[PDB]
Parts: sequence; structure tokens; C-alpha cells
Amino acid sequence: QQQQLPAAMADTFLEHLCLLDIDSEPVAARSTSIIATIGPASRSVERLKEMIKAGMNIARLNFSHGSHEYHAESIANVREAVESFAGSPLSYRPVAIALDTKGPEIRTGILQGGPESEVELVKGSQVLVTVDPAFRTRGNANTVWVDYPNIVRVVPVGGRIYIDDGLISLVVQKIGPEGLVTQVENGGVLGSRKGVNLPGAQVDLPGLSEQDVRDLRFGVEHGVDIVFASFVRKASDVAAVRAALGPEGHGIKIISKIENHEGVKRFDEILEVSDGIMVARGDLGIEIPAEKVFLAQKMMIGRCNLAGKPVVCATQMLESMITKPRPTRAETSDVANAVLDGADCIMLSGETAKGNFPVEAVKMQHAIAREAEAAVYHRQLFEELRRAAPLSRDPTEVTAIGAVEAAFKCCAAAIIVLTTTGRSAQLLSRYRPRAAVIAVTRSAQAARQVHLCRGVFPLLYREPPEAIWADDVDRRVQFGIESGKLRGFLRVGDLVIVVTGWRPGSGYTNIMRVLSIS
Amino acid sequence: QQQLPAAMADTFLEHLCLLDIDSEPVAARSTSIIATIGPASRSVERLKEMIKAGMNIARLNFSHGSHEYHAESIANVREAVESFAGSPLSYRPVAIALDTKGPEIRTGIESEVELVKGSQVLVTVDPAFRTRGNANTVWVDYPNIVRVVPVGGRIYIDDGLISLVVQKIGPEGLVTQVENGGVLGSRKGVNLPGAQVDLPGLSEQDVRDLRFGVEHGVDIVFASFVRKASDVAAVRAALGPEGHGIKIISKIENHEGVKRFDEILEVSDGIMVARGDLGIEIPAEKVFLAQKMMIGRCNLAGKPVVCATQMLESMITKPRPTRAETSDVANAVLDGADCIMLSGETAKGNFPVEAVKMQHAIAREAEAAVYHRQLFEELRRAAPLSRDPTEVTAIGAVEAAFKCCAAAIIVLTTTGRSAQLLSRYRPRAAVIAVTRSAQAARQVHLCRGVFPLLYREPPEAIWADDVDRRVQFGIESGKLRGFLRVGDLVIVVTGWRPGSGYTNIMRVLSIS
Amino acid sequence: QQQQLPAAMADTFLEHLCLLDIDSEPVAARSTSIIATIGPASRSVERLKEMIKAGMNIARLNFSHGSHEYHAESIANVREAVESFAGSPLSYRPVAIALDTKGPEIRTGISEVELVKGSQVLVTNANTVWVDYPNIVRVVPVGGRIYIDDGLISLVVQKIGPEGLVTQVENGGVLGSRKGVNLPGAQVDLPGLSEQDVRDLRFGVEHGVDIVFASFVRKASDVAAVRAALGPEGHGIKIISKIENHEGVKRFDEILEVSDGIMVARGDLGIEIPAEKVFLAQKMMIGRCNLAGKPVVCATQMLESMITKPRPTRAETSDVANAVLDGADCIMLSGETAKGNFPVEAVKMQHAIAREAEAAVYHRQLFEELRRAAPLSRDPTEVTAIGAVEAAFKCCAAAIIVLTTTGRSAQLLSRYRPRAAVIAVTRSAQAARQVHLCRGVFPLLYREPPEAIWADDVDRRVQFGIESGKLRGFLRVGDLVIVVTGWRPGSGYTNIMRVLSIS
Amino acid sequence: QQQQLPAAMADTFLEHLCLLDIDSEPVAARSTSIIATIGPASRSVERLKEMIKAGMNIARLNFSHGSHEYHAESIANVREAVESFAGSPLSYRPVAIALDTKGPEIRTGILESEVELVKGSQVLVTVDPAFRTRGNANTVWVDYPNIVRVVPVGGRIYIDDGLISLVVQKIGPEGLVTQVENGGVLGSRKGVNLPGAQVDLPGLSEQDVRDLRFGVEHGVDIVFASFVRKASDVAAVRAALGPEGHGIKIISKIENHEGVKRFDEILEVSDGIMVARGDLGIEIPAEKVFLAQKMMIGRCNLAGKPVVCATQMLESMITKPRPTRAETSDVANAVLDGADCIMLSGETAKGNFPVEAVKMQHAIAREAEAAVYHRQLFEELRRAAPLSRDPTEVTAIGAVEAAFKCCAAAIIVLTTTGRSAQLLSRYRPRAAVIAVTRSAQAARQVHLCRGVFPLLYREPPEAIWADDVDRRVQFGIESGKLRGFLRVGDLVIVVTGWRPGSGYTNIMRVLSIS
Ligand SMILES: [K+]
Repeated sequence: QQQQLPAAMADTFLEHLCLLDIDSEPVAARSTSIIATIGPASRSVERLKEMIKAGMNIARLNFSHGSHEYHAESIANVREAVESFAGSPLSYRPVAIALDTKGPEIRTGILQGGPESEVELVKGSQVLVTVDPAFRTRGNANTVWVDYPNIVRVVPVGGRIYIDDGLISLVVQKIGPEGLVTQVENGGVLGSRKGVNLPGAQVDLPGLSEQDVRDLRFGVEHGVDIVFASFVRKASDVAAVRAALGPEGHGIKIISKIENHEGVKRFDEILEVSDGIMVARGDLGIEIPAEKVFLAQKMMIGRCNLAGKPVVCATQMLESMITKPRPTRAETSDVANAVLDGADCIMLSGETAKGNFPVEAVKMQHAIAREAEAAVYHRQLFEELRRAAPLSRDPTEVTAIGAVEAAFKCCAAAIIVLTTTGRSAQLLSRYRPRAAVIAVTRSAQAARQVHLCRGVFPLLYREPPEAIWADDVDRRVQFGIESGKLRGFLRVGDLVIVVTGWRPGSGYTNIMRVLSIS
Repeated sequence: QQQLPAAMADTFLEHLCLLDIDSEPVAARSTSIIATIGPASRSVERLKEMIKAGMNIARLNFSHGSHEYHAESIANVREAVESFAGSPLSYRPVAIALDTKGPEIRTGIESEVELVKGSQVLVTVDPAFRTRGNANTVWVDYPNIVRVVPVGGRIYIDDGLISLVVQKIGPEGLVTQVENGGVLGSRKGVNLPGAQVDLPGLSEQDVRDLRFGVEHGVDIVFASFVRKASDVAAVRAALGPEGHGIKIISKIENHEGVKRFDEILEVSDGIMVARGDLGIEIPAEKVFLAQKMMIGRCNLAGKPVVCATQMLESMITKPRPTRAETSDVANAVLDGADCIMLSGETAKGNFPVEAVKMQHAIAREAEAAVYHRQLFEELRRAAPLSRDPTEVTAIGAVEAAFKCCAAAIIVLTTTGRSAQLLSRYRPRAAVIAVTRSAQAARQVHLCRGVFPLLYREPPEAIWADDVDRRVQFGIESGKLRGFLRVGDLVIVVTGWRPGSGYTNIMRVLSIS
Repeated sequence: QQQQLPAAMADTFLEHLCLLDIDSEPVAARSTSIIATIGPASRSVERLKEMIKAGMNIARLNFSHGSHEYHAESIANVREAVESFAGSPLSYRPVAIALDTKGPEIRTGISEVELVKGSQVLVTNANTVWVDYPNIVRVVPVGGRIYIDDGLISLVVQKIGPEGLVTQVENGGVLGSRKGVNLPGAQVDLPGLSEQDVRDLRFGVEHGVDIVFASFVRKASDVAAVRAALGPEGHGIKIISKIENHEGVKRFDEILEVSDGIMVARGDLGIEIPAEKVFLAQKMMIGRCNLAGKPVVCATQMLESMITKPRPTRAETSDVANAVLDGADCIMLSGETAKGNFPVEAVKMQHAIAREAEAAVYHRQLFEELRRAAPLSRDPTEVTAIGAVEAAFKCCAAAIIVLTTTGRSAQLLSRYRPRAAVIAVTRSAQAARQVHLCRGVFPLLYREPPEAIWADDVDRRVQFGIESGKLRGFLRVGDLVIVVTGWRPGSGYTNIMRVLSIS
Repeated sequence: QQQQLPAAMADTFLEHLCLLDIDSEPVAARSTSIIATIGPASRSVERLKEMIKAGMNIARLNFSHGSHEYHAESIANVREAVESFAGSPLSYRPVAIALDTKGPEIRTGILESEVELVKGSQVLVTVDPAFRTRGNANTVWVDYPNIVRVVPVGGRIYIDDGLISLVVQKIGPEGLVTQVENGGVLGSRKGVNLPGAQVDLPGLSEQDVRDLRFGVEHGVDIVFASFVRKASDVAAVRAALGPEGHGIKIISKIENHEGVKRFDEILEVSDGIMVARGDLGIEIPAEKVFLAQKMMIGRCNLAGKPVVCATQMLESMITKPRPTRAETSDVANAVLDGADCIMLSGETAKGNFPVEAVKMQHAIAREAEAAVYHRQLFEELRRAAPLSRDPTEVTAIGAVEAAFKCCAAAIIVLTTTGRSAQLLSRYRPRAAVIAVTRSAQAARQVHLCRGVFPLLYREPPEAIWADDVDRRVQFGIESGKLRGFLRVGDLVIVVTGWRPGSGYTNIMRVLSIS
């Protein structure tokens, strides 16, 4: 059959593997959301329109670069591209906007004739790392300047300094009033303003800088839906982000980025107070050995799956597509395996920010994700999500597991749920139904935010409330169905599970019913 | 409480190791009890005791007694049952089942006579021989016996305690050596294992008895000696179109019935493992194999299965059962039987209410000891994909009930079918079935864990109100009967429009 | 098709049940041991020979009844029946003898009398009942129940409790002479042992009994007291603790740790706790003994009706089969062999039910869970054992042949519940008899003096295991066999597993 | 803790994931074999010694390029580096040599010149042999004449490993008129793919036959057969290998749609499988390759046969010293899939970091092997494997079971052909399988089996066979202690047979290392 149904029926996992078929075609409804980083290559309204058509669900604003007005315009261009489809409300796709904070970054300085200048740090060389503003524009083959004054106090003799995504390596030999004398361990070529990593050194930069508070308040005052909080090391780092957003930003989802050894080891306490997680493999693969990142990835996704909270896998997923129109075999493998790992979202960075094929990269992620979602061994995944989820007396969670068990029984095409904040939809999403979870909401922000929950397809209902409440409920269900037929999710003859509550307002989801599509 | 550390276990072995004798069963008893009506259990006042003890189905054994006798049984059972209708929140429906005589073979005619082991014995069918059988001649009321048991075959008399080996097909009978001597009363039952009996699948007496059951409104027929699908059709023909609502439980009693089981189960409403006859027809050490096989396949099919015969046999004379009898009851419940049965323990024994009480107490403990983990998983994985909204709602409701350890699943049903579809996934939570059909209320006693409630008030002017007062009726009866407490969660299962077949809704509610 | 192999290969338990087949014939070798009680019905040498051929493996001497010389005559008759087959070394079946201790038994005195319900009776005739437990007047408070005769008789103590307990018959019935008395729910004082039990135990040591069924064991101390009273020559005698009351069940783990094995004594246990809960105690105890690798015995009223009837009831056949399915190593006949009219028939019945039931075990899941639950081990005997059972399941080997001195090699194979018969070849006469407690072990007593070179003495015992197996119908010319041996003489060094074709 | 055994013991797969720990070091030796492709960057003896030291187990000779004498030179340098470590018998690491055939390839023509094909320019594909040397920005020549009649209008023609694409505008007399879809710099003699086309090229060309006979006479251990479509193709390779090539292992490369759908019949007649992801990702949608990889690894694991994952595992390390996140993740996930081997192509044939690429695969494989959920894997392999009466497989599964029970460090097995080692490896023990053999070829070939560590025994036989048996066991122990697989106080399982010669394995022992 299609959607790898024979591999879904399998006795065992081994026999499930043996029955996967390249000829079996998947469902149109791709359920892992795609996050695209906005930059020069993806900033135009018309480019953004093609990225929404290819499947982008979350636009990422990287506040490591750009002014407040630069980002204000990209927010504007995105909202303009998005609302361009609002005329046909049965196809309208909400697109969320995420603010990715700069955080405690450390960067080198501008070199000799700044523009495009290159300097090769020869292996075996002596190089000085300086924090004197005189040497800030002074970069050469024996001098590097950094924007971290206290670097001279936290990197001991014998400590290793990484430059340019870890391809350059220095080892401190002496400390002096002129800075730190280092012997180059791993040479290479050095541009301007490259990131620096000090794994193991006790960096004293605050988790939330003075500009970060400014950036967060910007996002509140421009209406961002999601904050990606960089270099989160502890539960108190999430609290600072929460305070910074203040009462006006209480509705904003905080995804903590796990980027170093501390964040991995303090993982459980970070997840407890976050809304979700980003496995930030770039920084992570410099901070810990590269052959261990996948362990960190598979652990955090497992624990996020268990807890029911969104997990994002990020960085170098389709790296070569910066330059080439087709990805490497390792790159398609990587996207597929993050979907099979259980990730809710996958990310593109340079591939959409500055490469020559941003729309093709999104297309590629969409096509790989549809095949991989079909190849999940739902039989063991659902059974294990059931056993690991504790007993509950909340009617929303009880209705939710009932509806997912019901959806597997009839191979339902979808589970239509009414939700004010998204919570009813997220509780469905955490049992990983194969049926699409079609969330009908009046909340524009909730429509956007549910893109973090795998398998939730948001629909923004906008018609005004009807006189009788039960008629308003029925109308939104009918909106779910006809949006779903128009988008290819549903066909006449399908069964659908419909989830609703007994009274208006959030928190009262308690009804599940089985409907045939006529 | 309720052996849930054992229900929590990751493996069956760990599950056994964690069973606790000091864990009391909170749940109500879910396996129905059938009691056979006889001289020990016919007075209105005795029946009342037996109802309170827990009897859910009364079995009329049509192997004995005149039609007027069984009409008296029916009238007495109904009087004792309606004795409680004045309090509708606690009224227990009780089904009435008619057990057919069948293709019985008996010997000829307090009085006794011994047949010596190794004796030479004659079997003949001659009509004047019928009157005086001696220690060397046995007469049977089956003429074709002389054609059906060839040389070397065995003839069993009196519950298989006496056997005979045929040596030659004589001219005026069958010359047999006694293999197992014993002392033989008058007109006792004969079994012919490994014999092709041409006796009709439904005799003319059975047809009169099934018409009687229709006229008197029995809910259930236990059809004796069912060998093939066509035997069920003869029963369904004798019941006629007027008896279409009566459930047919086929009694598997011999080797053929075991071999043709799949074809029998498919045309029946359910099965009775009749271990008495079956343990004569096949070696006694094989009955448990047949019992577990048949309970298994009925479980897979979602059809009722009854375990019957000698479960508490010693309680005919003694006030306490043996250790083998208590484990037999428990193990039939563990196997997955929907019903367990008493025959002589209630028909003629000295302790009929005690035996009912013993089964009820054993059923409660054993139902708690079921390894629900592996069972619900295997049942949902074995059950095929369904597009029927009633079945889809059922499994969703059962999964929801396990998630919040709901005390009850309250369902509205007209034919019982929605209750039965919940029953087949074996919820731990009670299935409380609210129906206006008095007959359906009696018949769903066949399904394990269904507790019927007969709603008596006329339909409210607004249907949605009629549904809600039925649901509240389920809640109020539950609280009175100890199934529900204030603050519990219940799952409520209904349909989107009146009439049967439209169940499709599942809600979670908190009591009060 | 045979041995219920379709049901054994099913992927789920439910499918396993659905595939069970009344027409699938089982293997000749029954693996659950049969324990028969000796009594008037089972005491003649001729009869005992017939019971051995019907499959008795352990003969139980009930020291609750009879005198010391009575029991020594039983032992002599047992051994004369057993040793009548000793001219046949390849078919010789060891038969163990087990001493079931009297223990803290309370019995009435000395014909028959009826006790009407509501009557006033005194515990010191129809109104008087004598008891052989002096401290009963001190441990039964007022309102406390006294059960007599398998718990059929109920009594409740009146507020008078001085020179004899004045009582009220709570459940009337008929009372014989010297019938048991049970005092549940009231905390008792009677010693763990007695002078009779000590001397009974010592008599057991003098006459070479192999096993002790220790009555009414509620603590580790009881088992130590039993092993103490058995004396320095009493080592080597296996001690089965009989769990008989509420205290012994809930302190089970500390008892099993100290004991060689367990007997679920449902007779008394069904009086001491509600009868509805015995099956819980039975399944809990068999599971825990299975998890521990220690033999468990299921006992009492298994074929009760066969005391007077040639054919069991449907519940009795069911109960035997379900004890075997639960995992019991042994099953017992008490009155059915000791005093009834059909002692050989009752042994034949248990033998026939057990063979059917053993094939109907869902081995696939049983083996998996026994593996997962058994801990890691650096003992080469334990490592070789689970290797060999796993190898046995892959080739459907007819048997695992094992050389053992103490039986411990055989017991460690047996704890993984292999389907293949474990054929244990030993020189220790007593060990050959004691391994009947372990399901699946078929002991062979090797009688030859040792060969010069130890490696030829090993091959010879291995072939002795083959030839015996072929003669008895365990093995045949196409069967594959696993041979488990050791790298040096003396017990404790098992470490080799070989796969061989039985020529 | 170590070896991820908290995650190994978890009762569910989800819980096993949750317990994976980056601080848990792998102590088991590396079990997935590393195959390195020889080329300019890896043909010096000096670099080959560093690659053997970093982890290389098999050297791949790519017969798509280079003359026979070129390949004889590679073989000779490989052997010189490998025998540079003989003379220390307890640490000598065998290295197998594998011959990767050319197969039915399709190449463009001769143009060191380069031509740019620009996006949306119109290009002609011609077979006309006059144009064999006249290629430019709008005409391409291909060595496959029937390409005119098998590519319909609108079909696709891929050049340059799928980089450049051509949609057929029109078909005419001069050839196929096409337009660039994606342009790129087109070199001479580049590879061409025809997805969804009928290519009737023979499985075995004459030069392939010539190449196979070259490998027999130079004693290669393995043949990687390109573009296997059917069982018939494997028989042709075995036939061309001749009577002297009896003992050569044939790994079938699955490269296109047909080999995937005829996989079972190909698997039954092959010694093993390579997922050839480069060609395969051009012939089928790139989004479907992971499916075929996982299907094929599963079936080979089920069948107990070696499976190789290949192509672009560490591709960025051709020019960069450190791989990308996707690349490390890819290697880890191939080991977790169950691959017996992982492969390097341009990373070691031509890139600038050949030794480091090997090192990186070794370090990733070690972390991944410990992250295998052994509990479910061994259980499923047990019940999935059929009942057997061969005593070598009965012993193997008994020995693998015993090994898990005592957490043995090693299973020492004596083997002549390698078969008894392979029958242990198919049950995926965590304990290393230390295989002692006198057969130097078998020593090289069992690198195909995950978790097998070959030791080449060189002493002459002893007069009494029992003594010869046991000093071979002792050779494995001492080799194991020297290498770190084994330590005083460990338990090992020893697998041996009852009679000399192959096929008679049937004994398993548990012994303490002293
Ligand atoms: K950032």
C-alpha cells in the first residue's frame, strides 16, 4: 500500500526495516515544520512568497546580525508575503516569526583592509589574542583581536581557543599585559568578525546581555511569536529571558538552544521551564567532540518526545546547497534521520539566509520529511508513548489519547481539534498520530505558534461568532473539513476524528466524535 | 488495591510475582454467573437470595421437566426479579436462558444393578426389551446405535463412568465386553465417542421447546451438541422470525464441534464450552486445551464465551469447595470467559446461594489479576481496521478509560451492540449500559464487564434532554451501587441521532 | 503436527491460545514431577511398583500419622520396589523419599459425632472437643474462630475462657477422630519445632530420606531450626518449606532465600486465608520461585474426587493443567494415593494431564522473560547453562545431557525452562533422587567405577546418557543433543557445551 | 558509566534514547570496518601506513579510472604497508584489497579543457562518432548510441554526478536537442545517468572481464560489482572470475531502481551488498535513498550477510579538516542502521585529509556502536532467524547468548574459511569476535563482518592436534591482551570444533583469562 503501510504493519522493527519501499508514495501533509533563516537571499517579499509556497512555516530572525530597523523591515516583508495569501481563507498558511538571540557570542575583529581580506594563521605560528581597542582593526597572521575583554582572565595557560566554526585552533602559552600568546594548533584562513569558542573556559559573560534585553523588547513590541534563546545553560537563564519579555510578552514561546556541555548535562531543568528545545549542532559540535553530537541529539529529542515538548534540530542540514542545487547523500540522510528521531522542526541557516538556492533548500527539506514521516515505526512509537505518559485526570489529555487511538483504528485522515491557545492540539501531537492534526483557532498567534508541534496544521478562522455557541462550534469544524479537502488532506469517504469542548473558553476540551466525510 | 502493581508490570513473570493476597478488589464483578434452576432453586424466596448473591442468568435445563414445569420456573424467576423493580436505581435485570435437550441417548429401566468388569454385555434396541434391562443386557432408546459403533469401539454410560467394548455386530444386538464396570441406575446418558451419529441436529421435541421459549420470551438459547453451522440454522429456523432477537449460544460438546469451531462461532452469537459431555467425548486431559483455545478465539471475535460444568461440584454436598474447584473458577476467568456456570450446585445441591456467593468472590479476585497490559495491546493489535463509527468510538473510549482509570464507561444502547463493542476490548472500568429495551438489558449479561440499567421513563420532549437524563440515570445508579463516587471520572458514549447504529461520541466527565 | 508447535511459534499470547490443538500429541517425557503420599492404599510393594511405572517420582511420608516403625516399613517397601528395577541400569528410575513433618499440628481426640449449629461446645462428645495443643486456651481470645476438619467446622469462643474455651458452633457438621484444627487471625505461641519433629527429622537422617517437607514455615528461623535439628549428618537433605498460613505468604521472600524450595500447601492455606485468594498465593509463589530458579510444589486436592471415583471432575483436570502452566516443578497426590480406591489411576491421570500441559506452555515469551530477569553472572556453570538452553531452542534438540555431582549443573539448565529434556548423569544416588524437584531433569544413576583417564570416564557417562535416552524414548537416531560437561573433576567446574548428532 | 550500558539495559527504545550520555566513553574496540578508496592522496606507502594505523581495514581499487599497471602499483604499495607491520604477529592487522569494477558506465566525450553550460542554454546530445571529439557549450557526445531512442521528449539526462541536468526539448536526426536545467563546468569524459530509461548495456563488458582476471592473478580478496541489476549479473562476475577465483567474495553494488526491486534474488546469490548511494541518488529521487539504505541494511542483517554503506559520508573533508554536522550524523546513523562497513571515496582517494577522514569514521563508529539498542536487536535477530540443524550455527547462537550473560570481553573462534566467525557476527554480539585463522585470505575477508577481528596465525602445525588447537586459542588470548580487547580476570567464550578441517565447529567453552 501507500504511506509505507506494510512497514507499519510489521511484527518487529527489523521486519519493518525490510518492508520499506521506495515505490510507496506518502501523504501530501508534511508534518515536520521547516524553519528558514531570513537574510540577504530570503529577504524580498517575492522570494518569501515562493518560500511560503515551498513549505516554510517559521521565519527565523538571527539577531546576531542586523540592526533593529533591518529586522523590522524583514518582519514587514514576511508579514506582507504571508498576508498575500489571506484572500483565499481555505488555503491561508500562518507563518510564525522567531527571534534568535545573539547571546554570549565572542567574535574576532576586522583585518588589514577590512572588506574581503584574508589572513592565513600558519600552523606552529605564534599569534597574540588582544583585547586592546587600538588593535581592534589590526588583524594579521600573528595578531587576533576579540570583543571579549575578560578573555585574558578566563582562558588559562594550556587552554584552547577556536576560531571560525572551530576550524582554527590556538593554545595559550603565556599571559601578559599585551594579551595571550598562543601557538597555532590548527591553521587555516581567517576572515573578519568570525565566531570564537572557548569550550571548558569559564566565560563570565551574562547569559542575557544589555543588547539582548533590547532585542527581546523589540520582539515584544513588533509581535514575534517565538524566542530562540541562545547558549542556555541553566534554568535561571530561561527565567531571565522570561523577565526580559515581561508581562506584555507572556504569550511568547521560549525555545532554549542547547549549545554546550553544561546545557546538555543540565538538560532536564532547562526543559522543565522552557516551551521547547533547539539542538544547536553548530556551537555544540565545537563545544563537545563532533562524534558525540548525534548522542546529544538523540537524547534530547527522546526526552522532548517523552515530555511532549517541541524539539528543533538545526544547523548544516543541507549545507552544500549554499553553493550547489542538489544536496549530498549525507545531507538528505541527516534530514531523514532527524525526522525519524522524532524532531518536531528542522532548520535551515545559511541555506536560506545567503545561499544561491534558498527555495530549493526548503523544497528539499519538504520532500525528505514526507518520506521519512511515512517510515516511522508508529506501532512501537505509540505503544511506548502510551506507557511512558503518566496517568492523568485532565479531560484534555484523556480525550486526546482516546482520539489518537481512535484515529489509528480507522486510519483516519485527520483529527480536527478546536483550540484557543493550541494546547489541545499539542496534546494530540505528543502521541504522534499518523493522521494530520488540523487545529482550528481564532488566535492568530496560536495558529502561528502551533507550527512548533509536529503534525499540527493551523487554520485561522476569522468569521464572527454566531448567535448560538453550538452553531459556532459546528461552523469551525466545517471550516476544518473544507479547508482539509481543499488542501488534499481529506477526501469524501474518509473518516475524521473531531475534538471539541463542552463550554467556551480554553481548558475544557472533553469531547471526541467520529465523522465520515460526505 | 485491585492488584495494580501486578497490572503495572513490564513482564508477565513480574506480574505474577507482584500479586498480593491483601489487595482487595475495588471493581465490581464483571464475569456473569449463570445458575441452573431446579428443586434447590425454584422458590421465589430462594431466587431472591440468589439474585442478591449475584446470579445474572437463570438456565432452564430442558433435558428434564414438562413444559408446565419450566413455565413455573419462568414465572417464579420473573416474580423474584420484579420484586426489586420498585427501586429502579438498583434493579438488576436477570436473563432467562433455555438449554435444549439435544440428541440425547439414554438407557432403559432408587433402583440399581452392577455390571461386572470383563462381563459380556448385549446392547439392543427392541421395544419390549425396554422394560427389563439386567446386568448383562442394556437397552438404549437409539436404534441406529447398532449401526454406528463398529468392532473395537466404545460405549459410555452414566457420565462416562461405565464403558463397553463392542466385539461383534450381532443379529439381535451388540456383543460387548465391559471395560469399566460400575453400578448403573435407570435411564442414564450414553456417549458414543468416535462414532458418526445420524440423529437429527434438531429433534421434533427440541422444536417444540424452542417454540415454547419464543412464546414465553426467553432471552437466550444454549443449543446442545452443535456440530456444524447448519445446526445453528435449524435452531434459528425453529425460533422463527418472531425469535430473531433471541441470542443463540452454541454448546461445543464433542470432537466435531471442536474441529468445526470457526464455522460454528461465525453463525452464532457465542459459545459454551460444555466440559461435561466434552470430557467424555475426548480424553479428559485434553479439555483444558479445548477450553483455552475456544475462549481465545471468542475473545478475538468479540463474542461471548461461557465456561460450564463441575466448576464447584463438591458444593452440591459440602459448604466449602475444594482447592481444585476454586482455582478452576479463577482460571476460567483468567482465560477470559465472559460467563461461568453452575448446574447441580444450584439445581439440586444443598448450598445453592453459597455456591453463587463463592463464584462471585472468586470472579472478583481473578478479574483484578488479569494482565490488562498485554491483553489490551494484543486485542487492539489483533483487531482489524474498522470504518464502523461505533467500533472506532469503542476503542477510543476504552483507551481513554485506561488513561484516567475511570470508574465507569456509561454507554447508551438500544440493541446492546455498543456495550458489546466496548466489552470486547476488556476495559478495567465497568461498562454501565443504559437502555430502554428490557430484553437487551438481560442479554448483555453475556458480555464481560457490562452492567445493564433498565431506564423506564418516557422520552423527554427534546431528544438531547432525553439523552442527558439517561446519562444522569447511569450516574445515579452507579453512585447508589458503589461503582461511582463524587470526584470520579467517567467516560460517556452516545450517538449523534436516535435509533441504533449511530454511536459515535465520547466525552470525559467528572462526577457531580 | 505434534507438541503444540504452532501454538509455541505464535507471535502473541492470544494467537498462542487460538492455535492450541486437542489433536496435537505431546512428547513421551513428562517434566513435572509427581509426588505421591504413602498410606494404606499405597504401601504394598506390588502397588508401589505399579505407581513407579505409572510415573511416581517422589514418595511422601506423612509423619502426621503413623509411628516410626510404620514409616520404616514404608521406606523398605519403597526401596524394594525401586531397587527391583536396578538390574536395568538404562531404565532404572530413581524415586526420592520425602519426609513431611508433623509440625505445629493441632488435632482433636477420639466413631463419629455431630455438632449442631448454635450449640455450646467446650474445647478442653457432642458438646466437648479435646485438642492436643495445651496453649490454645491462651492464644484464642473471645470472639476468635476455631476451625476443625479442613475448615468445615466453625466455632467462636464465648466470653468464658478459663478451664477450656467455651464456644458456639458457627458452622455445624460431622466430626471424626483426630481431625485438624486451624487458628487464623489470632497470634499464636506454639514452638517452631517439637520433640517429635526433632526425632522424626533424626529418624529421617538415620533412614536416608532425601527431602524434608517442613510444615507450617513462617520465618527463616524455622528453616534454620529444621536444618539445625537435622544435624551434622543432615546436610545434603533438601528442605522444602510448606507455606500454609497468612504469615508465611507475606514473609515469603525471606523464607525462599533460606530454603531449597517451596510447597504451596493449599489445604491449610485455604483455611488460613479466604479460599478465594489461594490462587493468588499460588501464582505469586510459583512465579517468585521460577524467578529464583528454585523448585516449587503445588499440592492438595488436585484430584480429590478420585479417592472414590475412577474419573476426575472437570475442575480437577483443569487444576492440574493450570498448576503445570503456572510453572510448578512438582504436583502432589495426598488422599488420592494414600487412602483412596484408585491410587495408580490418579498417578496416571496426573502424568497424562502434565504432558498435555507442558506442551501448551508459551515457551517463547517464558524464555525471554526468564532471560531478562535472571541477572548477570560470572559463574561459568550459569553462563554455560543459558548458552545451552538457547542452543537447545534453535535446533529443537531432543535433550541436554549434563554431567553433575550435586545436581546443581542440572538445576541451572532447568531454571531456563528448556523444552528439551535435561538428562542428568550422576554417580550420587541421592542427587539423582533430589533432582526430581527440578522440572525437566531426568536423572540417570551411573554405576560404573572410574576409568583410568578422566577424559574417557567423561565420554562414557555421556554415552550412558545417550543409550538411556534412546531406550526410554527421549532420543532417537535423528535427534540433535547438547552435551554439558566440565574442564576438571569434582563439582563446580561446568563450562563446556557441545552440539552432537545422536547416531 | 561506560559503553552506554544504562541505555543498553533500558526496557523501551524511547527510554534507551533518553539515557544516552555524551560523557559515557566507548571501551569496546571498533566493530564497523572502514573501506578506503585508493587514489593520488593515498598511494604512497607512507600514507598507507598512517591509514592502516588510523583504522583502514579494506582498500578499494576503483577500476572506473586508471590502467592495470596503475592498479598493480596500488596493490603493491598497499601490501608493502600492511606487511610493514608483520614481524609483530600479535598486533599485525590484515588489510583486504577490493576491486570495484567499472560496469556499464556512460561517459561524455573528449572536449584539460573545460566548457561552461549556462542555465537554459540549448545543448545537443549526439552519438555521431565524428563528434566524439567536438564537444562544446551546446553539443555533448556520449559513448552510448541508443540514448537517442530511449530518452523520450521531456526526459532527463544527468551529467557530472547529477550536477548538470538536460531536459530533452526535441528528438531528431542529428541527435537529442536539449536545454540545461542546472549548469556547471563540464569536464571531458564525465558520467551520465538515464533515470527511468532502458539501458541494454551488458552487465559485464570485455574490459570488466579483463579487469576481473587481473584481480584474480593479483589475488584480490573482494569484488565490488557495479550496477548489478539481477542475479544473472552476479553469475557472470563469478564466471569471469574463473576457477582460480573460487574464494573471492562478491559484493553486489545496488545502484538503480531495478537492483532495488530485484534485491532479494541479488542477495541470495551474492556474498553481500553495497548501498551505492551516489548513482542510486541520481537514478531515484534523492529523498528516497535513505529508505533503500534502511531496507537493504535490514534485509542483509536478516540474511546474515555483510552490507556496505557508501559515498559522500564525509564529503566536505575532501577540502576541509572537519566534517559537517550532517556528515557525522550520517556515519553514526549508518552504523546504527546495522551496516557492516562504511566507505570513503574522494575523502581518501583525492582529498586533502585522507588520514583524518579515516580517523573521524573510526571515532564516530565507536560512539555509534555503543549506542545500539542491543536488547531489542538481539531478541529480534533470535526469533527472526530460522531453526537450524547445522551445529556451527547452533554453537554460534549459544556462544553469543553466553557472552551477553557474563558480559564477556571476547568470543575467540577458530576458523578456516571465516564462516564460523560470520555466523557469530550475524547475532551482533557486543563482545568482540576474535577470529584466529591460518588462512591469510580469510583473515582479510572477515573484515566484511561487523565485529570480527582477524588474527593471522603463522606457526607450523603441531603433531598432536589438541595442542595445536589450544595454542591457537592462546594466540588469540595473548593477541587480545596486547591489543586491549582482553584483561586478566575477564571471561571469554571460546568456539572450536571436534575435528580438523572446515565445517565441524561445535564446541563452546567459558574460561577465565589469566
Ligand atoms: K543567534
